[PDB]
Amino acid sequence: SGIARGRLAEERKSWRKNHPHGFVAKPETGQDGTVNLMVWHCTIPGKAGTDWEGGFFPLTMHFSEDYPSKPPKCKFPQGFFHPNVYPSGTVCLSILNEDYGWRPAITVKQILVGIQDLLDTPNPADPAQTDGYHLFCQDPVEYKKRVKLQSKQYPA
Repeated sequence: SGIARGRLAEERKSWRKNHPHGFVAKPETGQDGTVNLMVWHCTIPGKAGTDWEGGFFPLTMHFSEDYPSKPPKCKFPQGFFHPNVYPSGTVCLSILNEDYGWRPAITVKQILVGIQDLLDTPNPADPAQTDGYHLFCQDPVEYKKRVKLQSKQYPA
């Protein structure tokens, strides 16, 4: 099946054996029922005691046949509000940078946990959207309002 699909089957097996509470990660189900190992639909829970609490944020992971030598692309929905998320939804996380961050042994769980931390602890060196980044830097009161509001968009 090739290297990528072999690794993704290992990632699936490990995830199903042991993953953090409240997270979801699985290969997408295609229209006819066939599972596609190359695109995973994941859910990252907000941490209790942060403005992300109570939210369950949908994150899609997109793998190529170049994986795991090259990183996946991770996306929240278009319009998602966060300093490090592009208007398209793409997440800017330093381990997803092929040249300046990625290591091929990093697991799906390790990626999802890194993104979870990124929610309440953004990386100020990676501005990716004007809305989220401008509020975050120098307007903490409005930023907080916006994050709390967005968590209500992602229940359950």
